Amino acid sequence: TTIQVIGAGLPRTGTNSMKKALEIIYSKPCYHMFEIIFKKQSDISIWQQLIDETHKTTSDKRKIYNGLNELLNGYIATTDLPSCSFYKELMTMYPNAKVLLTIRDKYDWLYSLRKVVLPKSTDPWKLKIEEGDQVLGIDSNFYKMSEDSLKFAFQKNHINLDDDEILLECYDEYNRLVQEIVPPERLLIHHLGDGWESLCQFLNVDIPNGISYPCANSHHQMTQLTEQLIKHKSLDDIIHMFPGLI
Ligand SMILES: Nc1ncnc2c1ncn2[C@@H]1O[C@H](COP(=O)(O)O)[C@@H](OP(=O)(O)O)[C@H]1O
Repeated sequence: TTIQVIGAGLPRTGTNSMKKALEIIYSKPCYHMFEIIFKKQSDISIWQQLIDETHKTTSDKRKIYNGLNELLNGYIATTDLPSCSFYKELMTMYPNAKVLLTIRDKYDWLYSLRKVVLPKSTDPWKLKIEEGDQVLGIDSNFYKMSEDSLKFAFQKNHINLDDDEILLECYDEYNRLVQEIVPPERLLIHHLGDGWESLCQFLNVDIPNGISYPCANSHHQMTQLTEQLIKHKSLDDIIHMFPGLI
């Protein structure tokens, strides 16, 4: 099994739903941030090494190609951070892989990002996220890798992550750049709510009969999850409250 589909869309653009969508179409695993968090946290350090490699004056691109290949082995596809930030490299490694850009209203995206992935440094909620994630064994290593992958995406060394205006403009710039770099035939722009049709057409498959297009990982669902991890201090004790999430 090798990479058939590259997810270039940013966090909070429906990437988990897209992961579950492709897992239905291909009947093979798709990589995602949640793969790291819930199954393979050992991958965090690997991604960090690759991200840090990009910041060198002369980056070892074969080091990155090889590391990407080891991480994504046995996966048919990948979405969300940190793999989205490497969509250029992935396209090179897998010249036949198609590219998906999941996208949405820029204002709804920033709000989602703030609530789940990248709170302002002075937001009390940020402390709650960290507290809840500690139950999962997630700490500063994940947050740094996560933030670093996002800055690599936005191609910024020094950037003020607490400035909403910068984030909003980076978002537009990132999405524009994807469309510019990826040949049209090799790219599908999938807006939230688009469902099965364009995706299945683009991958030359039938629409999966009797199965609804996944709708997972809402920020309301994420807030509840953080709150329940704090309250019960155990994932397994509470997982039955979050079907279809992992
Ligand atoms: N089928 C669908 N239709 C509409 N929105 C969807 C969707 N699937 C996922 N989403 C939204 O996409 C976001 C999750 O993105 P990701 O999986 O990359 O983290 C969430 O946004 P909100 O936080 O606004 O609820 C989630 O609600």
